[PDB]
Amino acid sequence: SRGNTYQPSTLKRKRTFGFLARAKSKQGSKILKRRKLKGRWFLSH
Amino acid sequence: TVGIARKLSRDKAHRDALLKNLACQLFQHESIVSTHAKCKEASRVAERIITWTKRAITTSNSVAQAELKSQIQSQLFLAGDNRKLMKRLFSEIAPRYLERPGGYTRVLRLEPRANDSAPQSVLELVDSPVMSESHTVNRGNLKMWLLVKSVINDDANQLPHNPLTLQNLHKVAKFKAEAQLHGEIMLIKQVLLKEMSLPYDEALENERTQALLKEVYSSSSSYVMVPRP
Amino acid sequence: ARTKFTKPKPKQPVLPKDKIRPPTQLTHHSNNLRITEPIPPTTSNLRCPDDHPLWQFFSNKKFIRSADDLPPSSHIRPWSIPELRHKSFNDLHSLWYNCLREQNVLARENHLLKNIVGSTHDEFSELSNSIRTTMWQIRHVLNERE
Amino acid sequence: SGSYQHLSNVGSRVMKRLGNRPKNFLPHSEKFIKKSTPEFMKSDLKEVDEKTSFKKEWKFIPGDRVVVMSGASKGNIAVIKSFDKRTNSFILDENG
Amino acid sequence: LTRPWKKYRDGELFYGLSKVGNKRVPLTTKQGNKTMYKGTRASGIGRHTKFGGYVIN
Amino acid sequence: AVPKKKVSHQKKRQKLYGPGKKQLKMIHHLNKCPSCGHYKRANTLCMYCVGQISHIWKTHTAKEEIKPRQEEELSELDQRVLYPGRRDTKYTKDLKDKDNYLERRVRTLKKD
RNA sequence: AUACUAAAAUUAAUAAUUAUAGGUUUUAUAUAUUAUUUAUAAUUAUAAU
RNA sequence: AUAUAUUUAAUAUAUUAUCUAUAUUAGUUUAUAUUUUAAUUAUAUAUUAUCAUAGUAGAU
RNA sequence: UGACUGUUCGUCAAUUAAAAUGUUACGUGAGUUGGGUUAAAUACGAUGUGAAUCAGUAUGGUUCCUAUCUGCUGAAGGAAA
RNA sequence: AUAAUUGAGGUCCCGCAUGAAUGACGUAAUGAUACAACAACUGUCUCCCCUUUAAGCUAAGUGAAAUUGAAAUCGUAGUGA
RNA sequence: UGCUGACAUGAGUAACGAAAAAAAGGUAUAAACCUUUUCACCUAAAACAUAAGGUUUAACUAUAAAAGUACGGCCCCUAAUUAAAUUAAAUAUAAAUAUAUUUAAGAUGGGAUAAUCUAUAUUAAUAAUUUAUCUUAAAAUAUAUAAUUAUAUUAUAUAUUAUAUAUUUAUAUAAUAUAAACUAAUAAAGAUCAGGAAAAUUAAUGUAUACCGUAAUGUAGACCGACUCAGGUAUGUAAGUAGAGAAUAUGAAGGUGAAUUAGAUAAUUAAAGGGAAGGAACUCGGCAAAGAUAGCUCAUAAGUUAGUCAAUAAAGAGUAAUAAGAACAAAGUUGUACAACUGUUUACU
RNA sequence: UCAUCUGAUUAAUUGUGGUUAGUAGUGAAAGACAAAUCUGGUUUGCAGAUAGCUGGUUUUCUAUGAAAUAUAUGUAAGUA
Ligand SMILES: [Mg+2]
Ligand SMILES: [Mg+2]
Ligand SMILES: [Mg+2]
Ligand SMILES: [Mg+2]
Ligand SMILES: [Mg+2]
Ligand SMILES: [Mg+2]
Ligand SMILES: [Mg+2]
Ligand SMILES: [Mg+2]
Ligand SMILES: [Mg+2]
Ligand SMILES: [Mg+2]
Ligand SMILES: [Mg+2]
Ligand SMILES: [Mg+2]
Ligand SMILES: [Mg+2]
Ligand SMILES: [Mg+2]
Ligand SMILES: [Mg+2]
Ligand SMILES: [Mg+2]
Ligand SMILES: [Mg+2]
Ligand SMILES: [Mg+2]
Ligand SMILES: [Mg+2]
Ligand SMILES: [Mg+2]
Ligand SMILES: [Mg+2]
Ligand SMILES: [Mg+2]
Ligand SMILES: [Mg+2]
Ligand SMILES: [Mg+2]
Ligand SMILES: [Mg+2]
Ligand SMILES: [Mg+2]
Ligand SMILES: [Mg+2]
Ligand SMILES: [Mg+2]
Ligand SMILES: [Mg+2]
Ligand SMILES: [Mg+2]
Ligand SMILES: [Mg+2]
Ligand SMILES: [Zn+2]
Repeated sequence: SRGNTYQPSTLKRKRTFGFLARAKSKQGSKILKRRKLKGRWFLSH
Repeated sequence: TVGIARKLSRDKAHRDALLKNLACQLFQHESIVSTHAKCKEASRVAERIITWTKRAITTSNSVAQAELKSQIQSQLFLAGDNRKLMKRLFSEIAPRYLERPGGYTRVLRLEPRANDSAPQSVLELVDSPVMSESHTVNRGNLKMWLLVKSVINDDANQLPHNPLTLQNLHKVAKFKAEAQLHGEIMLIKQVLLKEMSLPYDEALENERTQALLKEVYSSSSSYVMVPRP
Repeated sequence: ARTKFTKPKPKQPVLPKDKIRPPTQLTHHSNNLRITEPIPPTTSNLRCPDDHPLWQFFSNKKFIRSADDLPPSSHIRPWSIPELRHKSFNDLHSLWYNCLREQNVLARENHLLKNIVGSTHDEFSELSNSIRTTMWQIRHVLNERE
Repeated sequence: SGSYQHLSNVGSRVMKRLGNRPKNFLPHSEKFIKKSTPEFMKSDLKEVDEKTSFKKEWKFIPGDRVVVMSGASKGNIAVIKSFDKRTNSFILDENG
Repeated sequence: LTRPWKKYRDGELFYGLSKVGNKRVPLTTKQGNKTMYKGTRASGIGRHTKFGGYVIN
Repeated sequence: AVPKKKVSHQKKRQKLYGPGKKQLKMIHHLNKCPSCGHYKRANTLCMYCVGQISHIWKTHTAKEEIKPRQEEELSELDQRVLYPGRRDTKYTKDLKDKDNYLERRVRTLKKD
């Protein structure tokens, strides 16, 4: 039985999608800049 | 199995438990309110229990007595507030009905309950003593109280008593000493007066009661029946 | 599982009477103990000191400063910077501490007003703000002197 | 209430957004506000902002005497008892 | 019932007003694994030990 | 399984209010209560009178409110110190305002 | 008689006459022990489960 | 054991009512059981009830 | 009515007075089944250099529907008798 | 082998179009594999009956769905994209 | 089969999601909230502790309290791994970058001491893959005539008493004291699949003990499933009685009886129970449903690759049982085709 | 879901973290899985891709008013 694909764990989620993860890599930086340009309020977890 | 009793949307055991419980509660409290159907079945049980008790009290046969006792035990839950219920049945409850042949319980239709529309009823023991000492009144028989209230109302209005009311009174009397009945009525009446706004003159009230009793106690078409020509 | 067969083995020889030891403790209970109603602690047992330093969080001994018993903003004025400028360091320090103390008393009261009654009058808040202004002025003056 | 909001300032951005409502949608919020206040609290005059409100820069001062025109009591005389800063308005003794 | 004034089945939640919301929000001390230590600008006071203790300076 | 067409206003009306079965009847069966001349359903105890009786019974057969022995002579100040009254949650508050969600039996008219 | 309805029976309580369900009584049935018994009188007599 | 009346010379006897079949300690860590010790802390007593597919089976 | 076969058919067995031939979307899957039969897996024979293919063979293997109207089976209410 | 066998097992060999690591051939064990036979047991069936519970039905409370050109939406024969 | 909004139709229809409730009183306000009693349901759980998770849901704003020892984090130490980080010229490459090498980060692991309660700081000197604990031996208890037979005991885990040495506090000794389970620590040792990495001692001088987690929910109405969704979700304790067991029955204690009730129980459906005479005549096909004459101890052929493989063989016996009489484990024999076998596969035909 | 059935000391099951994927990884191999399903995901962009195909293209009144033949066409649903 599918449907329950997101299996929350705070550690994994901060480590993968978190602000610090984004800011550490060049690709991540691009993403953050993109979100800033769009004016998103929340740049990442 | 089919058509011997109500089913009440419960499987056997549960139904049995319910009915026994209801009987026990009735014995405890003298009067209870529930759904009509439940009441109707509960009465059947309760009446049977009462009769068994009576038989136990009466019959000389030791064997029979024992058997009846056993049956009574089976038909109850003697645990919490029903722990002394066995004693109560023999000592207090059963004696009231020694002369009365069946009809120990009375079911009275109420209004269907608002939320569910389920038809409700009062189930109660018939001749329950209305006056406990060190207490004033008892949580007794509703019908009697209602009758008394009706009588009071009539008196207030200065109207004659309805024939139906009189009939009811007569019924109440049948298995009741006169003096005792009078006393009971008096006890009820004062309380009722207190509850209501109406005033209370003792002697007058007593006189009225006496009058009511007297009529009750000492008893007193277009179609012509004719033989075949 | 238990079945038609079932030979239940006995417990033990329970060491023959003579072999046992005497129990280390003999007399145990008081086989006569009553369950009495509890005995709630009373404040009469205390002697709450009058000059207790925690009274310093209230104006006088009073839960709330009444609207009448507050200093009205017509009378009260915050300290000026220039005026402060000619004040000793020690004195300034003292003033600051006094201000802080006042704020604390206001602060508690303000909290009470907000959280419980849920009032929006904010006189206390205003007072606190005024005090804060004075404090900041003092700070500025201190910096400036240096 | 029962909040602890007073002790903190959180959701600062959100507060700013809700505090600095664009002025062309000010009618909206104000209407709602009007709807949700009793008759004795509410006043017909429009509020002025912290920048728009003046501080003197008033043409009058509480205490002095004043004539009121163009109202129901036009041509009235009254002592101006106090001012309401937010609204840039005066409250007049017993009259007006 | 959960709450007796709501008898009938409405669009009401067991608690609160909406299950969903912005999850991308600064996390506090209360959330996370056992190992997640946030801290509150309270202790740059002493020094941690080799063994787990804390020696104040 | 499924309607072939939108059911016309007429047709639905006649299905609903057309037949007798689906209509509410008038409760003809109702009469005076012997104790107080108010309306009541036939073959049924008056709901007011019975209620009154029940109330009286309750008053008489009231159980003794078992008040603790200590708290009766417990100083007001002391009480305050001990048991300070907290703020109740929203849910609790809601529960408390029973009048909002709970119904008291209505009284009938007087029969003539 | 019956999904709900409809059908059919009763709603007697006074000068008479009419039992609808529950109960109550009756005999009967069902169970499974019972004459080594129960009931009445004084281990004995009579009636019988 | 307690409560309530009785007799006795508060105490004891007996009557009525209510409540009670516990609990603590030993036997080398733990848990359970047994037996001892403590305590008023019980019946190879009559009768029930619940659950086990209506617990299962024989009749009905 | 049976044995055989997915079989309708057909070959037998036992009967029967007889075991007639059709039409009804070769009646009837919003009535049932899904054995045959046109999917995905796999194998065998054959064809193709090969992917793969077959008027082949074999094992496995997926649709669901609370009934608005007609209609029909019952049961009522209204009605002009 | 069955009363009766297009199924099963054995054997015969015009192998339409077997065959040796695309392995050939017989065997023990194993297999929720796929065919078949016997025993036992049964509502699978002859042939259905009864009983229980949850639904269905009625009363109260809440309250969907696909669908929908508009409908004042009968039968038959004929007609006709 | 336009798009958005509004409003219809089906329709006051289906459904309201695993189900045990009753009374009295709160409250002449209650099927649904609370309390009491009765009854039931879960109980190697629907309980009690917890991990993760999350709109704080909690017994709440007057709120979840730690120097640490059968308390966790941080901290020290590393694993797997990660790191526009680090060597005229580390090496390579259209750019982005990639690479080995150092340095740092990185728990799911390791980390002194301690109720006869314990001190981590500063300075100076020079471990464990799995698995078993048998046999023997020793001594003990009874029969029989030192030696034989039969039986249990045998490495550790305290308390009490009596002794000898330092002086009631210490040391060592002797004697006394149940069962079957479990735990930890000890020693010894069998298998092949050969079983982590990383941070010294003494002396002197010291110590005022930081920060954060802590509610409740957690086989669920409080997580992941669009829903207060019969699904998914990690760990420990899991009263007795019984039994080989965490099987199965009960259930002491605790918890729970629910966002639908009340009646009625037509046809009909689901999930059960029973069924005379037949016994596969059903059907594609015994599908489905029946069907167990010990679960302990004996006894068990052909065939065979020699493995009680076949085998839990079928049949059969011992103990129990003479027709009335729990639940759960346990459902036959044989032939053929295909594939040696245990495994893996199309999450959803 | 219920019943029934299979493995149940191992090529076992499982927690916590990590690595490998979009010409592309993982795969006891089923084109199976790579966030409700892939003979190759998703998102943003190229982008108003292209469509000899389907559908759609909104007031009125007046006058005139056809064709479905021939030829050619990778042409026969088109176009000259
Ligand atoms: Mg999702
Ligand atoms: Mg990565
Ligand atoms: Mg959620
Ligand atoms: Mg947490
Ligand atoms: Mg008669
Ligand atoms: Mg149970
Ligand atoms: Mg059809
Ligand atoms: Mg059709
Ligand atoms: Mg299969
Ligand atoms: Mg081969
Ligand atoms: Mg296998
Ligand atoms: Mg309804
Ligand atoms: Mg349109
Ligand atoms: Mg319908
Ligand atoms: Mg219906
Ligand atoms: Mg329904
Ligand atoms: Mg429910
Ligand atoms: Mg109530
Ligand atoms: Mg147990
Ligand atoms: Mg818990
Ligand atoms: Mg490190
Ligand atoms: Mg759920
Ligand atoms: Mg056939
Ligand atoms: Mg056949
Ligand atoms: Mg089995
Ligand atoms: Mg195989
Ligand atoms: Mg993993
Ligand atoms: Mg393929
Ligand atoms: Mg695979
Ligand atoms: Mg023309
Ligand atoms: Mg074309
Ligand atoms: Zn009345």
